[PDB]
Amino acid sequence: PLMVKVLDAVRGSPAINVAVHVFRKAADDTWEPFASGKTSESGELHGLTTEEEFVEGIYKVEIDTKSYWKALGISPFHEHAEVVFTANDSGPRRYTIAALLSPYSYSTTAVVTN
Amino acid sequence: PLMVKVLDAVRGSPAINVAVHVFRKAADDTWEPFASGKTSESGELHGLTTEEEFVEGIYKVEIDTKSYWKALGISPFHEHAEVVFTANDSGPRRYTIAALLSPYSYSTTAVVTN
Amino acid sequence: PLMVKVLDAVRGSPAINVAVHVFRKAADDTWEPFASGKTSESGELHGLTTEEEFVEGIYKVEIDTKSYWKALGISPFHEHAEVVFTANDSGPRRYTIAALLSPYSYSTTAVVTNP
Amino acid sequence: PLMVKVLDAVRGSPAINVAVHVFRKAADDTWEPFASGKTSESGELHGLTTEEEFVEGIYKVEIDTKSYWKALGISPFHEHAEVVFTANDSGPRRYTIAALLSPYSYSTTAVVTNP
Ligand SMILES: Oc1c(Br)cc(-c2nc3ccccc3o2)cc1Br
Ligand SMILES: Oc1c(Br)cc(-c2nc3ccccc3o2)cc1Br
Repeated sequence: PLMVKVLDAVRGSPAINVAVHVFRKAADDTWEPFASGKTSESGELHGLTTEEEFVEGIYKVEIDTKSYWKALGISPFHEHAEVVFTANDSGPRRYTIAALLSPYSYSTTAVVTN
Repeated sequence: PLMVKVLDAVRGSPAINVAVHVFRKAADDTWEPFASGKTSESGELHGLTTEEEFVEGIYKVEIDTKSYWKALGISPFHEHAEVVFTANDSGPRRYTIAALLSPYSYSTTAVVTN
Repeated sequence: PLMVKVLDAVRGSPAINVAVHVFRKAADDTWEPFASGKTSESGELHGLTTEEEFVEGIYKVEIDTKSYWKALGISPFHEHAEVVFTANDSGPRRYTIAALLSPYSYSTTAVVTNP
Repeated sequence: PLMVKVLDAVRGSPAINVAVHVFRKAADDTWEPFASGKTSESGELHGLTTEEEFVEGIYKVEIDTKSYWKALGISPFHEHAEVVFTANDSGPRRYTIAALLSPYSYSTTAVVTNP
């Protein structure tokens, strides 16, 4: 139900081997680790969770953009990119969180489908 | 070698049934029709061309954003969105032109892979 | 030395009355409140800090996009937009944090100048 | 009534000395030159037109992004960024066309105000 895709606006390519961490907001308002992985050669990270585990709640997707740029020898602005959203069962069932990265900028969108 | 994908930033969805026209620049600098189609339910338009036909050159991808917004009952800013680029054989072989649409804004990127 | 500008990609307008909260990472790795305000009729928020107060550190600029969209009677995707960055680590700079908002998307950029 | 602002997402800076050409669609459906200029050290291009001259029409703002990137010694994807829109069809408005540039991507937005 959740896929993350990361793209590079400098090289015009998928952003490969980017660390991504997903958190769920707990009842005490702390962020609890939920899922993580590294983007593939296509810039995508599949298999983070299952329908059963991905209950309604507030989730945070943290993308380690700083390490990505540093590996390329480029000095970046942001410590990371954070995407925070509510999963809602009323809405469609599959969520794609996409991020387009530049050293001093990023764009993110959600594609939510049934 | 060429795919076009269009996304909607207002609804968080693929932009479905969007007309897309591709042109190649001719030797007299006019734009000659090359390929066209309508995005699918996934927001993607596949099958525009073949490796044989897609020779080095300057290409224009025109996306009929105004009709898309009007069909949704939303007043848009742009007449259309234009993406103009050189296809170069030195670079990687497959080109994805992606566009993220809002009524008064759009973002575009190229994902170019081998 | 810190300005925040917010635009609305649906209306083609400044995003007015957007709440913005800035935090600085403390010695104990917690986010300490640093400054806050609301965007003006131009979509800009000036006067958050001074060059004396805006020392080296890791800062988080949280833009309350959800509250913005709800109030235009609209249900958006994100809770907020957060921008996290190290500032002033090579001496004082001036920072503009710009954000362009849609209900299911935002884009952010920084303009960093040396006075 | 027409301003163009261009930012650089690689450098985190205004995009300076970017050439901008504006066209208006003529009665015969050709693009007629309307105005042109270069962005300043702030990334802004003011003074393109007057409210008298900037009548109703379909306008194209062409931003010469390729020439910008080449000159920073860099090979970019797009030939230019073009923004095409109807203007002043409900009377005079003020238009800001903003563009945020990367070598393989750009984003553009409009801010339209009623004076
Ligand atoms: O499967 C995808 C998805 Br999901 C998002 C994008 C995408 N996300 C974007 C954000 C700003 C500009 C262009 C963008 O393209 C591209 C491809 Br290909
Ligand atoms: O005075 C401006 C204007 Br107009 C637009 C922008 C701007 N345009 C943007 C497009 C995408 C992401 C961030 C953006 O910021 C910034 C400033 Br500062």
